[PDB]
Amino acid sequence: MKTYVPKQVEPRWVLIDAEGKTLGRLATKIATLLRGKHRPDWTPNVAMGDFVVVVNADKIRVTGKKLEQKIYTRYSGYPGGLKKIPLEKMLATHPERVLEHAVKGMLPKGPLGRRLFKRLKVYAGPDHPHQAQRPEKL
Amino acid sequence: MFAIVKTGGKQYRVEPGLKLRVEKLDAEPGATVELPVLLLGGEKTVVGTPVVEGASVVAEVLGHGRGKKILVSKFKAKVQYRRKKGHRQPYTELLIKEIRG
Amino acid sequence: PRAKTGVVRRRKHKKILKLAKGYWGLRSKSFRKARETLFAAGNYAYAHRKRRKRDFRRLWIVRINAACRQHGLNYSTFIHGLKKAGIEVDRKNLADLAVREPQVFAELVERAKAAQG
Amino acid sequence: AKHPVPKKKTSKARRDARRSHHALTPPTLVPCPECKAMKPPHTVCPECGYYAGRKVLEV
Amino acid sequence: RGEVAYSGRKIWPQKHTGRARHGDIGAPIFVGGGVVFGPKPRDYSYTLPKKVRKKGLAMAVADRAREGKLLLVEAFAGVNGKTKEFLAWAKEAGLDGSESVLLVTGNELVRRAARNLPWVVTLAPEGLNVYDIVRTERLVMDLDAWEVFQNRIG
Amino acid sequence: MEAKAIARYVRISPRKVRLVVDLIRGKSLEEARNILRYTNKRGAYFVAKVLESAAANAVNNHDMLEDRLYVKAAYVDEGPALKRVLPRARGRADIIKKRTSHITVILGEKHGK
RNA sequence: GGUGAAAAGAACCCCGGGAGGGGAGUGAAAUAGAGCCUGAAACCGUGGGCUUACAAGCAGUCACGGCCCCAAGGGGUUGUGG
RNA sequence: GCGUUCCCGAUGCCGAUGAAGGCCGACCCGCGAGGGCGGCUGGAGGUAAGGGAAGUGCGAAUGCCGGCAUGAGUAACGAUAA
Ligand SMILES: [Mg+2]
Ligand SMILES: [Mg+2]
Ligand SMILES: [Mg+2]
Ligand SMILES: [Mg+2]
Ligand SMILES: [Mg+2]
Ligand SMILES: [Mg+2]
Ligand SMILES: [Mg+2]
Ligand SMILES: [Mg+2]
Ligand SMILES: [Mg+2]
Ligand SMILES: [Mg+2]
Ligand SMILES: [Mg+2]
Ligand SMILES: [Mg+2]
Ligand SMILES: [Mg+2]
Ligand SMILES: [Mg+2]
Ligand SMILES: [Mg+2]
Ligand SMILES: [Mg+2]
Ligand SMILES: [Mg+2]
Ligand SMILES: [Mg+2]
Ligand SMILES: [Mg+2]
Ligand SMILES: [Mg+2]
Ligand SMILES: [Mg+2]
Ligand SMILES: [Mg+2]
Ligand SMILES: [Mg+2]
Ligand SMILES: [Mg+2]
Ligand SMILES: [Mg+2]
Ligand SMILES: [Mg+2]
Ligand SMILES: [Mg+2]
Ligand SMILES: [Mg+2]
Ligand SMILES: [Mg+2]
Ligand SMILES: [Mg+2]
Ligand SMILES: [Mg+2]
Ligand SMILES: [Mg+2]
Ligand SMILES: [Mg+2]
Ligand SMILES: [Mg+2]
Ligand SMILES: [Mg+2]
Ligand SMILES: [Mg+2]
Ligand SMILES: [Mg+2]
Ligand SMILES: [Mg+2]
Ligand SMILES: [Mg+2]
Ligand SMILES: [Mg+2]
Ligand SMILES: [Mg+2]
Ligand SMILES: [Mg+2]
Ligand SMILES: [Mg+2]
Ligand SMILES: [Mg+2]
Ligand SMILES: [Mg+2]
Ligand SMILES: [Mg+2]
Ligand SMILES: [Mg+2]
Ligand SMILES: [Mg+2]
Ligand SMILES: [Mg+2]
Repeated sequence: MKTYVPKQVEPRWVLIDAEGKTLGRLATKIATLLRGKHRPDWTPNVAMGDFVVVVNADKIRVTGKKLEQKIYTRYSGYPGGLKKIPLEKMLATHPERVLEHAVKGMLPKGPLGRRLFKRLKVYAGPDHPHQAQRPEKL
Repeated sequence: MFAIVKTGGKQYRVEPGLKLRVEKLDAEPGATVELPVLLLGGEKTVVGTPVVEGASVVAEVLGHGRGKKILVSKFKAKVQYRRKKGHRQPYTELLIKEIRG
Repeated sequence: PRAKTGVVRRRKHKKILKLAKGYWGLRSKSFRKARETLFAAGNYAYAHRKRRKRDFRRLWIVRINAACRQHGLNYSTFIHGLKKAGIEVDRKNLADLAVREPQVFAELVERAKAAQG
Repeated sequence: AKHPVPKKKTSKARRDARRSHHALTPPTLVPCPECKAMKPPHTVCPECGYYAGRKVLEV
Repeated sequence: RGEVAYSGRKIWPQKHTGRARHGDIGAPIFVGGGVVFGPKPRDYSYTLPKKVRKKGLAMAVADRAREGKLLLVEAFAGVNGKTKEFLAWAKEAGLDGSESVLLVTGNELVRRAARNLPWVVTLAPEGLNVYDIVRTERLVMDLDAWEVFQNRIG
Repeated sequence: MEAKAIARYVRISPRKVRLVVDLIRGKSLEEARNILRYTNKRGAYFVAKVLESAAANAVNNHDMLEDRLYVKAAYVDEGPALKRVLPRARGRADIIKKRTSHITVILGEKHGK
């Protein structure tokens, strides 16, 4: 008989930004990071993983054209309208989300993935006025 | 010291003195000694070398104060008008006492 | 001779009830709401003991992989590096080395890529 | 016995759950002058009474 | 069902009451109702093959004798039906009352003698039967008796 | 220590009095008195009386001394209900249940340091 | 339909208009006190333990982790995850 | 194969040093139906081996009888002559 359990770790954050990347192609890696999928002391039920921080938001490439080609229905008020929003908008009118959303649909659906999304901390920087230990990853 | 022996199609890593279930063995009596194969020395100041099935002769010395144990269970298959609660599996356990490496 | 139901039943039920103690509502207060439950509970356990097995199969791979990925290699490559090398060992499970005594693992990795020189 | 009707016995849960707001509220009484007894605020209780106003009987 | 003492009226209109459909309160699913397959007074006898009825008494006497518990008596000092006298007899007769004794004799006086001993089954000779034989641990009978039993098959 | 009361077969629905009762669960005998004294319900007059007697007992019978006692605990149980027929429209007729209650109250001594 | 072997069926005091109770007392027994043996289940309560107010469910099952009564184990509960 | 009632075994054997039934238990024994053990309750019956007999096993028949729930502290409280 065996067992393989980890005690109370210590959230080892990460500061990051590759605005030269394609969100998604990036987001994944971020998500992968979020939940401790890289750190070999796994426990899908625990909630241990990097406290990922992304700076210098946007500036993100995005392959082919999403000049209103990428729509964000996401919003369905309730009476008769399902308000749609193209990329351009979010970029101009407060971006960040752009990447945020990309991360949500990569993190699991439970109160955990919900909790994990609480880790991610993206800003439209550069500048992450919120850290005491940014371990910028490459 | 470390070590990884295989028994009952299953392989465990043992130390210098301990054990649990392992599965019925013709080691008929309780106070008896048996030696199961080994798979990775243990890295300690004594070694740390594995290899192809590590059949390097060396093995683990195991005694064992056992007696075919069992355990609750209850296996109730059930379809539909088909019920078969007709199952109690306790599974025979075989307690061992790992000695030396 | 008239054989009354007498006791029989009551007992026949107390049994099933005990079995279903701690359940939700009538689910654990009804000689039958209980039954119906204990049924699901039936396969559930059974079907799961089958899952649990292959549950850890996966539960480990992650470790292995998310462990030997630190030494620049795929769990995919890794494994193969062993099969074609020789190692009816490690037992996706016993790759618990990747955690406890990671140096034991190290040699393995290097051992791995070896077979693929 | 007619048109709209309960579609399910209400669970002992949601039953009590519905009563959460049933708890009674203690009345509000106060010292009261003369007698060290109790009376509710802004009230003339039949014992000592009031001043300039009648009540029961005293001396 | 019909054996019961209720009316035959049809308790309910049968079609627009929601209530289950029903006959008379005599219906066996009505508590008060009549039993379905209850027991009816019936006989249980049958005619066991004579040639067997006897070959059976044979194995009876037999067994008991093979175990040496068979005893053909003759000397009976017991008179005017007296428990004492009988008990006395058996004593020196080799029957202290340890094993059950099937006593069979054409002597009603002896009959009375043990007619009351808890460890004895007194039975006229013509009444011999595998049950009682088997029922008791020791068979003891008058010579006369053993003859008739023999006459019953030589 | 503790003084009991219990007044069975009162004739008022349990649910109904349980209310006045929870209103005094664990309190100074001195206070509860006032409370019930001005609690507008019918249970009052019932739980009143009882609680008042638990007091009596407490003293007269268990020498506990009024001043130091309160409401250790109290509660109410269903009694055997009286079924009654209620003529319903179109000759339906229903059975109304005049429920009944068992009010128990147990005093106790507060402290002594 | 069934108090108890026997009415010995609850004097007297206390609360209360009564009913009911609390002591006292009878009895082997009063959770044998009177539609009173035994008294199951549904159902209504009081007290205690674990547990819940960002989360979506045939109500369970598998797995780890935490809290509460005995200790290379077990029970009870259940926070996530499957 | 397991249980229920009954008869033979019984002028027997258990039984107030507590039967039957009930309420608990993480014990033991059976693949299972069940069978034992132990602890509280109960207070007078029970019934081995091995056999024989049946009114012999319930979750559903808008089943039947009884009890208790839900709706619900909701509608109502029976002429608006006060
Ligand atoms: Mg926007
Ligand atoms: Mg076994
Ligand atoms: Mg079955
Ligand atoms: Mg039946
Ligand atoms: Mg299913
Ligand atoms: Mg595998
Ligand atoms: Mg409740
Ligand atoms: Mg007729
Ligand atoms: Mg008639
Ligand atoms: Mg007709
Ligand atoms: Mg209908
Ligand atoms: Mg009748
Ligand atoms: Mg009849
Ligand atoms: Mg003839
Ligand atoms: Mg006789
Ligand atoms: Mg005879
Ligand atoms: Mg007073
Ligand atoms: Mg009306
Ligand atoms: Mg009319
Ligand atoms: Mg009596
Ligand atoms: Mg009694
Ligand atoms: Mg009673
Ligand atoms: Mg009696
Ligand atoms: Mg009870
Ligand atoms: Mg509580
Ligand atoms: Mg939450
Ligand atoms: Mg929200
Ligand atoms: Mg919360
Ligand atoms: Mg929830
Ligand atoms: Mg569901
Ligand atoms: Mg669980
Ligand atoms: Mg779950
Ligand atoms: Mg009978
Ligand atoms: Mg006789
Ligand atoms: Mg005896
Ligand atoms: Mg019986
Ligand atoms: Mg108990
Ligand atoms: Mg017992
Ligand atoms: Mg008993
Ligand atoms: Mg038998
Ligand atoms: Mg039989
Ligand atoms: Mg029948
Ligand atoms: Mg049925
Ligand atoms: Mg209907
Ligand atoms: Mg009914
Ligand atoms: Mg109703
Ligand atoms: Mg309503
Ligand atoms: Mg309303
Ligand atoms: Mg109204």
